[PDB]
Amino acid sequence: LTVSARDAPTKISTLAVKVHGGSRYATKDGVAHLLNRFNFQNTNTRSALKLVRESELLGGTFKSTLDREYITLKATFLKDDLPYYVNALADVLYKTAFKPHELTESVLPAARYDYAVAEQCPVKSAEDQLYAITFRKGLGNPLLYDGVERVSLQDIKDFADKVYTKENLEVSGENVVEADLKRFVDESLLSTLPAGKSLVSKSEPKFFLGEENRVRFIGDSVAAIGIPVNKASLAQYEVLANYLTSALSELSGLISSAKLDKFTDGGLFTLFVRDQDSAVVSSNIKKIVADLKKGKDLSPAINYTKLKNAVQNESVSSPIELNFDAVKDFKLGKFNYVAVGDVSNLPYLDEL
Amino acid sequence: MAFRKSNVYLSLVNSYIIDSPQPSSINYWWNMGSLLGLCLVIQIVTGIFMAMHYS
Amino acid sequence: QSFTSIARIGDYILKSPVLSKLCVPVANQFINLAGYKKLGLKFDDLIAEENPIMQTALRRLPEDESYARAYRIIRAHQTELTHHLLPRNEWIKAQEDVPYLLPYILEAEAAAKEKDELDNIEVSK
Amino acid sequence: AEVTQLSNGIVVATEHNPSAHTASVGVVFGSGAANENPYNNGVSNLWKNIFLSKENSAVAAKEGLALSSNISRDFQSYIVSSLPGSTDKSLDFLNQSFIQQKANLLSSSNFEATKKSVLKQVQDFEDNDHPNRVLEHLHSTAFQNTPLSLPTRGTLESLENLVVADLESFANNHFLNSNAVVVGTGNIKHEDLVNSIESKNLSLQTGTKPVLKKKAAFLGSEVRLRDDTLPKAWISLAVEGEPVNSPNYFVAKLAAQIFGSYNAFEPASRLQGIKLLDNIQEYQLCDNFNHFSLSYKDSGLWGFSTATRNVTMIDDLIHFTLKQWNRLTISVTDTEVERAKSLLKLQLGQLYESGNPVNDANLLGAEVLIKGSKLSLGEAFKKIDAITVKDVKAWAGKRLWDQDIAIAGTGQIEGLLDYMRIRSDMSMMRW
Ligand code: HEM
Ligand SMILES: COc1c(O)c(C)c(C/C=C(\C)CC/C=C(\C)CC/C=C(/C)CC/C=C(\C)CC/C=C(\C)CCC=C(C)C)c(O)c1OC
Repeated sequence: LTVSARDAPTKISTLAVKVHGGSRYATKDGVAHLLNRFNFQNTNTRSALKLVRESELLGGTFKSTLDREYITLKATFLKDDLPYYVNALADVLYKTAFKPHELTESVLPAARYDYAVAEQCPVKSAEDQLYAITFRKGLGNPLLYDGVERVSLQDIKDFADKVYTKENLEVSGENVVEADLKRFVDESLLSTLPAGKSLVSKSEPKFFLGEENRVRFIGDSVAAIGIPVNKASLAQYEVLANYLTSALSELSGLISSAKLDKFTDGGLFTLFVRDQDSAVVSSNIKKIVADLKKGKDLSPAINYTKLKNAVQNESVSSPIELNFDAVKDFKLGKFNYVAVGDVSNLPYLDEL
Repeated sequence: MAFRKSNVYLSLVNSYIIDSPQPSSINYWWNMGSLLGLCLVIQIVTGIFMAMHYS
Repeated sequence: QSFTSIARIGDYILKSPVLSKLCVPVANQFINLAGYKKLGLKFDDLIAEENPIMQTALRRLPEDESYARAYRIIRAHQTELTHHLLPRNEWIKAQEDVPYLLPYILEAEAAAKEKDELDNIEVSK
Repeated sequence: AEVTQLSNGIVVATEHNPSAHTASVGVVFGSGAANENPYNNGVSNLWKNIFLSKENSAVAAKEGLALSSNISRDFQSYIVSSLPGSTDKSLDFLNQSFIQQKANLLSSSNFEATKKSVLKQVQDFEDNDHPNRVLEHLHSTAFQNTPLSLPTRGTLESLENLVVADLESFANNHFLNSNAVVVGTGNIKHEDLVNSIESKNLSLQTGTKPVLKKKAAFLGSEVRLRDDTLPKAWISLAVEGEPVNSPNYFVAKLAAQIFGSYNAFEPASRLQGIKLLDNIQEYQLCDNFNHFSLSYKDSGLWGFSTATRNVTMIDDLIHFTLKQWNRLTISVTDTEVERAKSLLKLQLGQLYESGNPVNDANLLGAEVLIKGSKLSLGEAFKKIDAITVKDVKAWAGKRLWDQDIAIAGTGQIEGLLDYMRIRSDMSMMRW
């Protein structure tokens, strides 16, 4: 029950309850998705309707985001109304009704729409395939619900029981007086939550290498590579991502995107090559694999990768910072590959 | 939907006289039909009032 | 009257140099007096479409010609309602007044006629 | 929450904030797409693109600087973000690109490579971004043959016929000193920045003023971009809104908050305290809609935009929406106004105070260029809370009631009725 904060002379505050319940720690496929979609529905004392109607008159909104690791219940509002939102978030975590009709009428439809939006973007279909092959069952768990395996109202309830505990969540209010925040948190239902265990395992995920997957898709073609990084070797990949996505690298205009997903026990580096026709996708990635195999860096973007990693003001609790000013060279060992789109006209792991 | 469309009686009026899609180019020669309905009304109304005094 | 029939008669006249030199000039003058070209239309745009043959034909028309027919028809209605003609430079030229829908119509009529023939074929033993 | 602004030879505007992690510096010119012509339309967007060209961008990346630019209607901006310590190195790159390299960026190899990119950029926009495409055409018809009609990204035909000389001609007529403001946001002090600026002299084209034009005007009209191959219908409809620095600037923005925005797929959105939702959800008249109060130097637009797959009921969508707007003149309630105040503050706050200095720069720059100062967030709230039902009614009775409208749409809009039918709904029959 870590209660962070940080005051300021601004008028908008933002409470947030991070909870370790993303797809990483999911009992059944998409259950974390359904629960995230179930947040802010009916509680035992306040209906979803009233919550919205009340918060609107006060001047604040709610939102529940899903990660591969987290489930964040954020609440943006006007500074002085702090107590209300603390108890609102408390209510959701402690007593959401979970009515069968809420499932069929609001949760399932909203989730079906989520899966539909993602089912049409080839990069995301790839990013999912990347996780599934590297981490064959940990972070490689399906992010969204798609119905491959049954998920009853009970399963969503059981999962909420495991994940919603004092020992598995962290309150974090931006632009809030830590004094009053800690006071209200303990004066609410947060402290009444049955503090269970934390599933944040320190042991490095057993990732695989030299794995590839090909998915036929109608639309833009996309070839992507994924590399499992170490807990300490992640700072170099961070500069690599910002190097490949900058005017410094010549091959920046040959890729669509490149990033490093930072977790609590490691990470994953991703590189995306997307284009209409398969010919341009084949050449552009085949060139990248060749240029990166004969890797180089010399740390020219040492200040740039440190500048770009600083604009992320919501991440003022980030891991290592000065690890950048150390290593300055990069190679390219074994990685994972995924071909999405015009498969019959796309490169294989071999010819790379 | 608008009441003129949902009501059982008004929808008839709406589909025939309000929202009825007309070809943009019809000329004044297409005004004779309404004139015929008007004629029918004038004949009926005047005839009933006269019938009141006719043997 | 079917287009197959109009084609039969029309082609017979077009092949014979006797009739071809006698009729065509008359037909050309008839077409100019018709005036549809001053509205931006091609003759084929004028064919009554509320029948299965014409629907089959319009369905088979390639996209580009379809969008073009649509613009010409809409432009004609707007001009007609304003009681004007298009500026001379916008009129359809004789080179453009091509029977673009005719081949699709003839093909559909033949297909239709064959079905009618086959549905009524007698058999002799 | 400090708005400091002083003038020496150039007008410097800053807004310091202790905790920030980064600092953004840039110059904002008092001229945008509204200053262009129908023929050189897209020159400003072109400038932005070379300023972010691989060459100029790599020079800043080595130094550890990030580039950002924004082309609007009334203004234009070039911003460089840096760490709080390199607040001086951003100014070196700024001057080096606007005086030294104001001839090196315009090379025949760089220009052609950039032109080829903005062409595929503007083309992609017209081919796929339907909601913004429609909103852009809304400005085009609403303000036809007037400055605000020109699209920010420029048109394909004016772009491909553009040359290096056009860039120069525009730059020498608008990138002047009297038509500029140096802005600094992040954490750096006002006195910290003004010194580094007043250090390096040299005026460079001082006393020179930009060319004048004709005042913008709203014309009730429409542009229909029918396309039956698109899976939806996207429409935008609006009346002449409020210009920035208008007494009703806030009354208008509040009025738009009353109807707000909507998303049929988001459970929470379907629950908002908006009366219009009772009408549109029964037969699901749309996938989404959003009201807005766009304000510019000379004028503005107040209306809404919407997207829908219910192509046979578009007339009900428009009808119910316009009946609700009629209410603003005759029956808007106290609680609707109060709900709007609270939500307007929340949104106005989330905009003015984000964790990104580049947004702050654009907001600060755009304001000081028009009114010579920036209204503090706390000052706005005082004005917002002071609005009464009587204010909204007086405003609506002048801007919405029986007033001309402007319409734009694309996709399957066969069901969008004629102009006069829509226009008639801008009022109600009464005894
Ligand atoms: C479309 C309908 C009608 C037509 C075309 C029509 C036509 C006529 C004609 C031609 C006459 C003789 C006019 C004359 O005096 O020279 C007449 C007379 C008469 N009609 Fe009709 N009529 C119609 C409907 C009606 C109706 C519904 C009544 C209702 C009772 C009616 C009642 C009479 C009467 C009472 C007379 C005798 C008075 C008179 O001469 O005008 N008519 N009608
Ligand atoms: C697609 O094309 C169209 C179109 O569809 C329509 C509808 C119209 C519009 C025109 C019309 C709808 C005309 C319709 C007319 C009729 C249906 C007339 C029917 C006739 C009647 C006589 C009605 C019956 C009347 C009565 C019972 C009343 C008489 C008696 C009374 C008042 C009682 C008197 C006694 C006492 C004691 C007071 C168009 O113009 C048109 O093309 C442009």
